[PDB]
This record gives sequence, C-alpha cells and structure tokens, in this order.
Amino acid sequence: KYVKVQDFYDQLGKYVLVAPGKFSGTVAATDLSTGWTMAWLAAWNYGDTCPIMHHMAAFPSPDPYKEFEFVVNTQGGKNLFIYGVPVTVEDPGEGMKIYRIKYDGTRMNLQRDAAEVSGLGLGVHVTITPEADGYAVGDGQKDICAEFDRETDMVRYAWAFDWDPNVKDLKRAWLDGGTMTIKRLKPTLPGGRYDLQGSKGNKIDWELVPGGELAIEDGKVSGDRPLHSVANDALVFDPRGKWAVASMRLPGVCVVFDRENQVPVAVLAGPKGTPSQFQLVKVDDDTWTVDIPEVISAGHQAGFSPDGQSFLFMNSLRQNNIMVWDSSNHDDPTTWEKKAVVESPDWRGAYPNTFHMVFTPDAKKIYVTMWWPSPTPNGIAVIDAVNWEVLKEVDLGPDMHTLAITYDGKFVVGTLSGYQNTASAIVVMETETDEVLGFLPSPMGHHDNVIVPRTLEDLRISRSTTT
Amino acid sequence: KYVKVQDFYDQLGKYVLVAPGKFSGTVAATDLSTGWTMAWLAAWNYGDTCPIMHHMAAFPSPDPYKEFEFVVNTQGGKNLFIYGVPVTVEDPGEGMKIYRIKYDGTRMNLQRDAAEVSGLGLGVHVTITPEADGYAVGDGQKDICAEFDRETDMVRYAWAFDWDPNVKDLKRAWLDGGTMTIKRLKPTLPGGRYDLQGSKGNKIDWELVPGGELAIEDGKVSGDRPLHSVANDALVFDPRGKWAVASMRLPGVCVVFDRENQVPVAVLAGPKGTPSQFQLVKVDDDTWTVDIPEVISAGHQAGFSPDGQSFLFMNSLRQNNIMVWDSSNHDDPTTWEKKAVVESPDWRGAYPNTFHMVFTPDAKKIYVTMWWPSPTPNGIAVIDAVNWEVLKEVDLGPDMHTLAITYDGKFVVGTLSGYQNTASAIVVMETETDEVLGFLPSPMGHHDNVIVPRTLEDLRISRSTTT
Ligand SMILES: [Cu+2]
Ligand SMILES: [Cu+2]
Ligand SMILES: [Cu+2]
Ligand SMILES: [Cu+2]
Ligand SMILES: [Cu+2]
Ligand SMILES: [Cu+2]
Ligand SMILES: [Cu+2]
Ligand SMILES: [Cu+2]
Ligand SMILES: [Cu+2]
Ligand SMILES: [Cu+2]
Ligand SMILES: [Cu+2]
Ligand SMILES: [Cu+2]
Repeated sequence: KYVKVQDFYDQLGKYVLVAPGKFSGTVAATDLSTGWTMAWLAAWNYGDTCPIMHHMAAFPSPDPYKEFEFVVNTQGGKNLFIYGVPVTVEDPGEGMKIYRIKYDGTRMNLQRDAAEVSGLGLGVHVTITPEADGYAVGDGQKDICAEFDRETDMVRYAWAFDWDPNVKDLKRAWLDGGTMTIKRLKPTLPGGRYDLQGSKGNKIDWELVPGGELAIEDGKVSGDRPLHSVANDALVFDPRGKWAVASMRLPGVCVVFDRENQVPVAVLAGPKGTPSQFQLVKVDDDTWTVDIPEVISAGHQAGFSPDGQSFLFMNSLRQNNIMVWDSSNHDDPTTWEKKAVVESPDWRGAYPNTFHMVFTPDAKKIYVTMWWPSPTPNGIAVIDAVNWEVLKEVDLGPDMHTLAITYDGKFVVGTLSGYQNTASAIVVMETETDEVLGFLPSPMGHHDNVIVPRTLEDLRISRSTTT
Repeated sequence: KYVKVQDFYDQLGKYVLVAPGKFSGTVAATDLSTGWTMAWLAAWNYGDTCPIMHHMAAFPSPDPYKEFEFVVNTQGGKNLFIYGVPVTVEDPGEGMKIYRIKYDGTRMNLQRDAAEVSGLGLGVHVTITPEADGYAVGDGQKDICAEFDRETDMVRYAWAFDWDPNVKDLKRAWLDGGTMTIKRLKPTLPGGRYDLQGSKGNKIDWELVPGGELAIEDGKVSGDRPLHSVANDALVFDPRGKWAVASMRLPGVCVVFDRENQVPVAVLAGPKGTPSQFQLVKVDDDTWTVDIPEVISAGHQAGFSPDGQSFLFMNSLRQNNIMVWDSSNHDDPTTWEKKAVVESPDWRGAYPNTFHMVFTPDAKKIYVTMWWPSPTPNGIAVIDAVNWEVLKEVDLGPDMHTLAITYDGKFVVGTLSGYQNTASAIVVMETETDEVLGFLPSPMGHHDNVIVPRTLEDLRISRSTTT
C-alpha cells in the first residue's frame, strides 16, 4: 500500500553527495543509498564570523563511507549584502578562507585553514589536481589563482592577472578591448608565505554574482581598482595532466598554464566570431601580456571533457552559448582550435546563461545548468557532446548551480539554491532517458556539489576538469 | 524502470515540516508534498553570535504555503562547549533569544526578538497556547517559564522556581528531598520589562543535556546556584484551555497552573512509588511551596492527550517509564490521579530514556522516542494509549529527538540529530501498520520539529499539548 523512500535510494548506488551552503554557513555529506545526512559542519562553531561557504572539491577515497577529505573555501566582507537577505552585520569577517575538512566515517573534522598556512586567501572555484596530490583555487575579487600541495597546503605556483583597458571608462573598459598582464606571484613573508589573506589584494569589494558580470561597467561594483578587474573564476585541470586552464570572466578568455614549468602557454578567445586564440607575449621571466582588440562577451563556466579531447568555455549575457575547442593535441595547446559552438533558438534573452556542467564517463553527453534571475524557472540542458547539439531542456526551479554525476554515469545530482532566501533542493535525473526523478530537501544555498570519487578516473567527471 | 521520489511525497499530503538546527545555526521549512526546502534562515546573518537554535512551535495558518508564523529560541554561552564539537569561539553570545519569524510564501522574515521586547530571555521548550493567541517558553538554567501574548510579545505571567535541598551536598540535594518554591516573577524596568535577557538569571552556566540530568549531582555543572536548580523544561497546555503544566526535571514534578487567575493549583509527583500529587502550600499571594520527601527519579518530557483526558510525565535514568494521570476532571486538577505506568523490562538500565511524544488525533496511539547516548541505536516505541502498553519498538539511528504527525494522523515525522557531530535525518513512519518508510536528508542538530497546523484542533497534536 505505502511507498518506501528507501526504494528510491536503493537504485542510486553507494554514492556520497557533499555540498556547501553559501549563506547557511554549513557543509554536509549525504548518503544517496539511505537519505541520511552522514555529517555536517557549521563554520560559526570554529569562530568564523562570515562563513559564506562557497566552492568545494573532494579528493578520491578507496571507501568514502570510511573516510574522505575535501576542501571548502569562504567569501566575506560585502559579499554578505548582495543576495536578497536583509543581513545586519555591517562589518563582516573578510572570508577568503580555504578550509581542509576530513570526514572520518563518523564526523567532519576541521583540519586547518590553508589560507593561514600558505598566506594566500582565495574565495571562488576549488578543484582537485588529476593526480589527487593537490588542489587549486581562483578568485575574482583579487584576480589570483594558485595550485596548492595536498600534504603541506603550500602554494606550488600562483598567478595574478591585471586588465589595462584601451578606454579608461568602466562602460567601455572591456568592450573597447585592452591588454591582460599575467604575473608570477612569489611569497613575501618568512617560511615561503604570501601576505594575501582575507581582503588583501581585492580590486572589487564583492564578487560579480551569477549573471551579474556587467554591473561593474555601470559603476555598481565598488572597489580600489575595478578598471583593472578580469574576474578570474577557476583553474580547471586537463585530465591527461600537464595543463591547467584559468578562466577570466570579464575579458572573455581562458589562459592555459604549464603546471610543471610554471609558465602560461596559450590564451583561448571565448566569444563566437573571435579567432581560436589571442597571441601570448613574454615580457620577462615573470610577466606575459595578451592584447584583446575588443571583448565581444563575458564568459564564466569552463571545463575539459573526461578524455581531454574537448575544452569548453560558456559565453554569458552578450552571447549565451558553449564555445568548444579541439584540445586533442596534448603536446601543444597553441594548436587548440575552435571546433563547435552549442547554441539554441530557446537561448534568446540576456538569460538564460549556459552555466555549470558535468559529462557522462564516455564523454558522449553533457548536462549544463541554465540560470535565470528570480522568478523564471532554472533547469538542465541535456547536450549531445558528439554533434554538440541540445537534445532536451527541463524546467526545475529557482537558482540552479552545479551538477555532479554518479561515477557509473547513471544519475545526475544537481543543486537549486533559492538565491539564498527561497526554495532549495537536490535534484536527481537518470541519464538513460533523461527523466527528472525528483527532489531531496537541502536547506542550503549551494554554489557547488560533488559526489565523492573513489579513483583518479572518477575525478575526470568531478570538480577537477570542470566547474 | 526508474523509481521517482515524487511518488513517495505524493502519499504524504500537503504538509509543511519546520525544524531548528541546534549547532547548525539554521531553521528550515520542508514541503513534504515535493521534497523541496521551501525556505531556510541562518541566524548568523542577523548578528547572532551564538545561534544554537533550540525549540520552536508554529501558529496555525489556513494555508501554510501562503504564510505561517513561528517562534524559535536560542541557547548560548557555555552551551557551545558541551557537545562533541571542538568549538573555538572566544566570546560567544549569551543566547536565550526568542525569535519571531514569518514565512511569507517565498522566504522566512525575522520579525523581532521577543526577549528584547519583553526583557525575558528563555532557552528551552516553546509551545503555542491552545487559542493560538500566545506562546510559552521554559528554561532549565534560570528555572523560569512564562506565557507571552502573540500580538505584543509581552509576558502575561512568569513563574520562577527554586530548590531548598534537605542535604546541602550536590550528590544528595535531590535524592534526600527538599522544598520547591513557586514564585510569581514581576518586571523591574520601565514599560513592564524584565531584566532577564541572555545569561541574566542563570543558576547553572549550561543546560542539562539529553540523558545528562545526573551530571549536576557529580559537580560536573558549573554555576552560581546549582544546589537551588530544578531544571524547568516546558510549559505545556491543556487542549481544553484554563491549565498550563510546568515540568521540573530535577525534583521529578509537574506544576499545574491556572493561566487566567495566575496561581499554581496542583503538583503532580512523577516517580512510581510517590502519591498522585504533593501538597501545594500557599505562603502569600505571590509564593507557594511544595515539600518532596525524596526525589526517587528525575523526569523530562511531558504532555496532554489531544482530548485532555490523560496527562503524561516521562521518568528518566533512575526510572525509565511514562507516568499517566487521569486529567478527565477539567474543573479541578487537585483530583488528577495516577491511572497507568508504561513500563518495559528493556527500560531497566539507565538508558533508554522515554523521550518526546506525539498522539494520533483520536488519542488511541502515542509514538515515543527512545534516547541513548552513542553508539546504541535510538528509535520509536509505538504505544497503545487506551491500555497503556508498548506494541512495538523500532531502531532508527543516533540521537532521536521530537516527533510530529500529519494532522490526518497518517504519518509520524521524526528527527535524528547526530549528537551535533554525526548522522542526522528526518524519518517517516506510516501509522496504519507502523512501518518505517525511510529517511530524508537533514543537515541539522534538531531538538524540535513541527508540521504547520491549519486549525486549533490540529494544535492538540502539535507543539502545544506536548514536548
Ligand atoms: Cu562560484
Ligand atoms: Cu586605474
Ligand atoms: Cu564560476
Ligand atoms: Cu602530452
Ligand atoms: Cu553556481
Ligand atoms: Cu558562487
Ligand atoms: Cu530541549
Ligand atoms: Cu546555596
Ligand atoms: Cu525537554
Ligand atoms: Cu472545565
Ligand atoms: Cu529532544
Ligand atoms: Cu535540547
């Protein structure tokens, strides 16, 4: 007579979902085989006075139910004021913490703040290296990305990015083009430490919010140096090793870095109607520039296919599409050429934006969230990643963020986050016939989620290769 | 082929679950008809520096999906240090806030702190009056309970309780008996306000935790006046009106109050081996005493059946049972006589404790949580509330707290809370054949939960009549 929710979980397999909660100040692991929260952690318990829990990634574990480690970062200061919540803390903590947490099979344990260890505080995307020997973080207020060692939490390399606009007016600073500088960042304090915790290095006093990139042109984003912003977002990894790609939202480019030799090698041009690449110019052993005649569109989410054959960059607002490069030539990224653009006649307005992504293990399909401001339903576009065409779009609810996939490829698990004030949930979609199976409660404002990987192979479709 | 979790929710009906998160610092409403979190609120966003979100109760709403109001309180100070979390907060807030929150069909809105309005801060059970015209709060650190007006958030009446032990040694202070004073508590500040916000009035510097009543005897609970503690817990309401009952954990008694005439009328004696009642002695128009020769056992949870015919008090630790009075005589509580004791040969050790409860609408069954410290599975006892016998016990998981019931009587919805550091969930049990249907994720340390009532009749099986 009665339906058991246990029958629903039985089909999903033995997979652990982990997500941060943005304004909730919390992070939580969920057993998809039972519906239990396995453990949660509230950063306010550790004296965090602005625990905006932002991005996260989990290292592979041979058995996540026995133990797994993850990295979750924070934002602070005026980031607290930019969602609909009538917050009262006029002078919050500066955030940019990089927390190391271990689930030990019973509880979450706060290990340390890697920003205190390294001296480098960064507040946007967190990714695991394909070797699971380290992690990377980007930041779009200070325009810095870095790869960190997993054992020591020390910086392996850090890059700072700067914009020199052709026209010194916020309305024209990106549209009329300019020169981006790529600068090696070296430690300045004893013990190989940086002096870049909290708000140190901020060019703008809050993040460019989802869909909000062009507010900076209209003078709506306060800061020391907004004319010089590029809004770095992430450093994603080629699953084949060697390369990391830094995404720059405002100039609409991605920079390909040699991880081992610690140099940039290529600049990918995001907008449809631009060449495959812009020319990287070496100035000195620590300094490169790239000239961009005009920025046709901002961009945001970025990722590799799990076989490394495709590199994707999402153009936003001025164009809404997925730009696709042929990255098949692992030896030389300067050869990576545009091969496709995913477009839809249904992507008509400034919104929706092509947003977060996850590939199937075989790289034949990609799931991409479609983001709108309140109250238009957000949802998932199902994309044929062989012919680069939209198969299907499904309406789900408010403020959709990240997608993960069970490592058998069977279920996509996504987050909806209520713009930090309304309805939020986990969504489950089966990948065989792309039906939405329904929602699980999730009282959190997640801008990220992962399924805990078991193998290095699993990482190729987790928070390593894509945002 | 694939199971849709929407099929599970379809059977539950149009019911709204609400729960506070204790150490999570959050509160959340869940749509049981879809699995969505409807809205959540993080008290740190409103300058709360110790948001231990403790107890809560919701007022009836003709349509909870359009709007509902609820009350949720907080605990603070050294309460932060008594769970397994290795907390690091140098200057925790004092808590004892009484938040008024309104869900407006989109978001939760913080209305005000009733403790600031009234001047009276209380941190344990919150209950709605059976008229839905007010609410009550108890506190076991200050030993005060009060009924508040819904419109003004001002105190209607407040009672302070004090213990005078026969033996001035914490080991013997309750076992060897004493005299409890019941004192009318009057305001001291302009506008009829109390001076009892935050830690003001604390006799002990932290709560007696679930199953932890004994710690005070062993000198393990610091405070100004622990020898004078009674650990008031709740003020529950007779669904027929007129009477409110204050539960006292340490002396093992409940005090019946005349709400309108603002006087105590009866003292119910909890332990098996005590009479139905102890003698209430009037000292003056503001002061009553009751002599207790020996406290045989502490007690905790308390409640009326929905028809008001039965009153229940749970004896804990020294005895684990449910003491049941015949409360059928609404005109004169001094006539209420013991009529049953729910006992089990399995309840003969210190644990499990008979814990929180919910009745079926027809009062024929009661569901009672059975609490153990880690790692013994906690669960639900299903009780025949006509013959007062245990029908069934089911093992569920760690740290079980409250139960609510859908107002059609079909589904019991309970919370498990991981001792603030491990596994947590919502559990759903169908009441027809008492099968556990399974769990929903809940990344929260809930010591409470409600289903939003629609009618005054619904309140009879919500957070009004019982804890
Ligand atoms: Cu982000
Ligand atoms: Cu300038
Ligand atoms: Cu991003
Ligand atoms: Cu190669
Ligand atoms: Cu997102
Ligand atoms: Cu974000
Ligand atoms: Cu309680
Ligand atoms: Cu004394
Ligand atoms: Cu209680
Ligand atoms: Cu009567
Ligand atoms: Cu409880
Ligand atoms: Cu409690």
